Amino acid sequence: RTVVRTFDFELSGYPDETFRVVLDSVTYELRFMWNERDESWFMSLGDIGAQRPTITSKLTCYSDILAPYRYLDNVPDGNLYLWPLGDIRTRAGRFNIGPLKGIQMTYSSLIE
Amino acid sequence: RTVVRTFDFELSGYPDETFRVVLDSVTYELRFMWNERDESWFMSLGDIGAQRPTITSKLTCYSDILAPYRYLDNVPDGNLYLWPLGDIRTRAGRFNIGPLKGIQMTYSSLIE
Amino acid sequence: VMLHAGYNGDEKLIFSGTVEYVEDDFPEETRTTKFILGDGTLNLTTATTARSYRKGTPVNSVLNDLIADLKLPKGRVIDFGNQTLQTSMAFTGNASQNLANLAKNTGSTFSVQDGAVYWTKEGSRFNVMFEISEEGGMVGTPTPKQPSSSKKLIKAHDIKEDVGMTVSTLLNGAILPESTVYLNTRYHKGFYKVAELTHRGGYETGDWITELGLVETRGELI
Amino acid sequence: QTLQTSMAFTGNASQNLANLAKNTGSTFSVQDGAVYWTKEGSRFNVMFEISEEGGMVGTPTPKQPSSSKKLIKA
Amino acid sequence: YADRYDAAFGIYISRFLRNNVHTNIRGKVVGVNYSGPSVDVQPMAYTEFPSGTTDRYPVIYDVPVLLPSGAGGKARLTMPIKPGDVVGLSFSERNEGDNNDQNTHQLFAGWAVTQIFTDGNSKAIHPDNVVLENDKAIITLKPDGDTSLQNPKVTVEALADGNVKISNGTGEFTMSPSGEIKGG
Amino acid sequence: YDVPVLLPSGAGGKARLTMPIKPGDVVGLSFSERNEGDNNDQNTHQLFAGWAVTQIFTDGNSKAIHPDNVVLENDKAIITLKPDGDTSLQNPKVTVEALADGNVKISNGTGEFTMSPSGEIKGG
Amino acid sequence: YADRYDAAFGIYISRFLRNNVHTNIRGKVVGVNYSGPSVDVQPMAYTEFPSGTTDRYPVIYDVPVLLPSGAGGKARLTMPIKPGDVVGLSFSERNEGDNNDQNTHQLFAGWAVTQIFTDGNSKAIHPDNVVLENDKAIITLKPDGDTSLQNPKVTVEALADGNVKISNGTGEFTMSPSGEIKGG
Amino acid sequence: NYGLTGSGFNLPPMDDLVQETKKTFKSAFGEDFNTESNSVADKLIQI
Amino acid sequence: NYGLTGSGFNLPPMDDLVQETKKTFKSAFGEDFNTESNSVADKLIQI
Repeated sequence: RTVVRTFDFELSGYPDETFRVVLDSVTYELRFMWNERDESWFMSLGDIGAQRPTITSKLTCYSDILAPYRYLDNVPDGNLYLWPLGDIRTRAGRFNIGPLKGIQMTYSSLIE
Repeated sequence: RTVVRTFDFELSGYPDETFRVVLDSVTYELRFMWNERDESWFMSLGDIGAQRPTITSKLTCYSDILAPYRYLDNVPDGNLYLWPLGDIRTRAGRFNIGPLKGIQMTYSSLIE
Repeated sequence: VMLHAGYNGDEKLIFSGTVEYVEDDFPEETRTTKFILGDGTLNLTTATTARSYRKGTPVNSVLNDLIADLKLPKGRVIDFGNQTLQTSMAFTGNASQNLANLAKNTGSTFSVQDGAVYWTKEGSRFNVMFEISEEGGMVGTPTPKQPSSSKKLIKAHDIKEDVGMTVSTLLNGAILPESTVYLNTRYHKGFYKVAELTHRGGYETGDWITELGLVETRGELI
Repeated sequence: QTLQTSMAFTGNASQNLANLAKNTGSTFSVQDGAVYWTKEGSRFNVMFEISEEGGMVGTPTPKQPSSSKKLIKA
Repeated sequence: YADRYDAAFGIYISRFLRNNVHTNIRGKVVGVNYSGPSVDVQPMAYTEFPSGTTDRYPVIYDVPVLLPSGAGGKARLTMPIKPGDVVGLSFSERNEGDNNDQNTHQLFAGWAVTQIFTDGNSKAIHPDNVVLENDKAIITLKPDGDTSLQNPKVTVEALADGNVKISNGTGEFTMSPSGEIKGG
Repeated sequence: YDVPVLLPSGAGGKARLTMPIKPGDVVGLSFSERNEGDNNDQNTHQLFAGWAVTQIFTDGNSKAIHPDNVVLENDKAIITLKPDGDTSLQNPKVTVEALADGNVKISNGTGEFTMSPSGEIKGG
Repeated sequence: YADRYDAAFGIYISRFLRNNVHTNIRGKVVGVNYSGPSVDVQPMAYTEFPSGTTDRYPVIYDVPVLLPSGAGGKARLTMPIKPGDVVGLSFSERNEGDNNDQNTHQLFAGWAVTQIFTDGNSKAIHPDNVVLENDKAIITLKPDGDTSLQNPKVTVEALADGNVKISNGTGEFTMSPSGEIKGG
Repeated sequence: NYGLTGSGFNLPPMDDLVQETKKTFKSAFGEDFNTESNSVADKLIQI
Repeated sequence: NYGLTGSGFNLPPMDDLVQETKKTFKSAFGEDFNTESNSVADKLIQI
């Protein structure tokens, strides 16, 4: 399953960010919510103007987020991962997500 | 191989000039870079909006620049030469290129 | 007629064509000459053609045959590859009209500009040939503007356009509709195609700026 | 002059006449109730003279008679 | 002349129809295919503008040919078409060979008629007779009962008055209305 | 005036089915895009008659049609071919039928001649 | 793209012709009326827009059928039309069935042709012969005088050289050019 | 809406809960009940 | 252009000759040579 890096993300730290992104020539809308007690980011994925999000999950490092969901016509077939740029023991935080902040959220697409 | 003079060039001396020219009814974009240590002009040739230049070479007097490259569909079939107007021993410089500056960069096209 | 403009040290070609119209009015104090110029109007509106092809003909051959009829230099073309006609075809009338019809059914953009023929594919774009920033004489912040005055029904080819933005800059004739630009601002950042240009100028009094209408891209990087 | 091929005319009479104008170099136009049929290029005496005595207003200026240019055999 | 706002639309519409909206046109067959009858048509009409420019229709390929037929093609009058025959051509509104074309009336050949008798090829017509004819074989039916098959050495006529006169150069056989049977 | 008439024909006009057209027949008319009689006309679709069809059976002149038979007919002379081999020429005083079963029955009011499938030859 | 003033009229005219100005179209017969010949036509062509939308022509009722005829309908070649035959369809400019309609070209069926031989139903054609044929009854006239009536058990040929060979499975009768008369 | 759905587990903000419970209180004692800023019921419900 | 052509004999103005010879002088000693008004070479060439 050859895959190539094709997109990177950044977060400003606002607890209720929402924006639209284009992946594999298809367009999706994303929502990020910050959880206080669990100090983690909650990601919701869905179609543009959809009534409810298609997928909701909790973000973690080195875990394939989309693994159990590559069976729907509206879910990207690529790979979405979070891995750190600094010390390997650093876990995902609020302000430490970005191309140079410490954690590299990235999307990669299979070659077809 | 009958050939007729059909175009002349001039350079303002700026070290990173880039402009578009039309030859044989086809259009190309040219880049000129000045080298300090070698005191010579580097010419790059390519198609309009091309990702990378098709040809790169170093300019010298009385040398057929395009000689080894008349086998591509996007390279002019004419003749490109640099010859001096003054003393024959003068070599190409920075500010001495032009119709009256001392060196005559010229393009000539075969008769068909 | 040719027109040049710039800033006291150089002048870039900004238009070239034929004088379609001319009139003079001289009421009392000041005469005012008027012009209307067309970029290749004569060729695009009189070049007749009469061609035909049979089943199995490679489409790449049809394209080259029609362009040579138009009698204009080829600025840039993206061939079709190994595409072949599915049905017999016949072409007559103005060559430009026939080519513009082939555009719809094959996702290709055809448009002549400053004498150069440009044939490209919709959705895809060509390097950062231009960068826009406060250093690059930008004028005001970019704003999002729809690239068409109407909305189309959608299934919600997907690759087609449908989005854009607007920017303004000091006059710079070294730009063309089919080029690509990079937008380095503080809010918006990314790559865009160009779709429309408008050059304005008042020598003694008036603006000396250019307006670009950008369109988002979603295709391959041709 | 004689017709070279059979002809048929229907619809508004004005439209049919305006079509006969193109193929025979004639100008057709109604004005203040009067029908005028003339031939293009040719003209009728000095029925009017323009000069400063004749209440002219400003000098004449050359203006093209159409907003577009046609291809010519030149 | 060109000042009114309506004249501009008039000229624009007149020019728009020139390059589109092809409906019908005459032509001549230049290429004939006998398996799956189809013909290549070369339209004859053209015009020359005052600017010394001409408009020529191109050759149109594979226009289906119509023949009087029915019963699923089991009954049909297949005449021997040849190149050069003058026929009329019709253009379909949509590209019947494809379902994705966005244009309309763009020279989509619909079909062609067997032949049209115009000036320069006007064959004579019998004022009153249904004559089915070949190079030298003729079948003539007249309203008054009589029917006849002819050829340069045979004749088989059946007249109204019970007359049968099967005939040949080497002899003849006939039957009279009176019931006679004879062999010549 | 003068719309050319089409007839099923070929081989350069050597083969053609010239039926006896009369005034009053109902036909359909087609108009050509350009004036095929001239090469200088600037107009288009201006009632340039292209051609006319032999006849069209509309309401008010709808003749009956045989459900299954290729009948070529004249005022009183009829040629009928049926799918089952049989062919027949008829007229108010003669009949020449060739049936499927090897039957020939050339007949007339004054007499008849026939051949049976069994090879018989008779003269009535 | 959509900025010029002329492109707007171009698109408006292109869209206007889509819903009107119907001239010709192919179709297939689905309903046949034998008294006062008329046929129901189902046009075959269609298109699918990028927005996942389709355009289908509806069934057209009672299009008059043309046949080669004359003399006030006394002479006519009435072939046995069946449902499913592929025919070409023409639309009249005005509603010939009414004199008060204000529209034009609005699918006013004009007439239909007997049959058209397109791809998928292309019957073979004899290179040189005027063959009038039925399910199993054939009438063949050749340019060289010879004419022949055939069927699976009878044959009546009249050749160029005065030969008559009326034949049958049970026997035959013939006449030679030399005037001979024989009964087989 | 924010609890268990067909696409996992979601999270509600504070304001939606506040509005829902204030609507419940409004229904409890009619449209005239005060629930903003100065109400003791407001200070109890928000806490 | 102004000498013998295919349509008879023509006449050149003064300015064209002046410009041609000044261009020749320019080529003789490079683009830096002065040829207007104050040059002794200008006074010789124009005379």
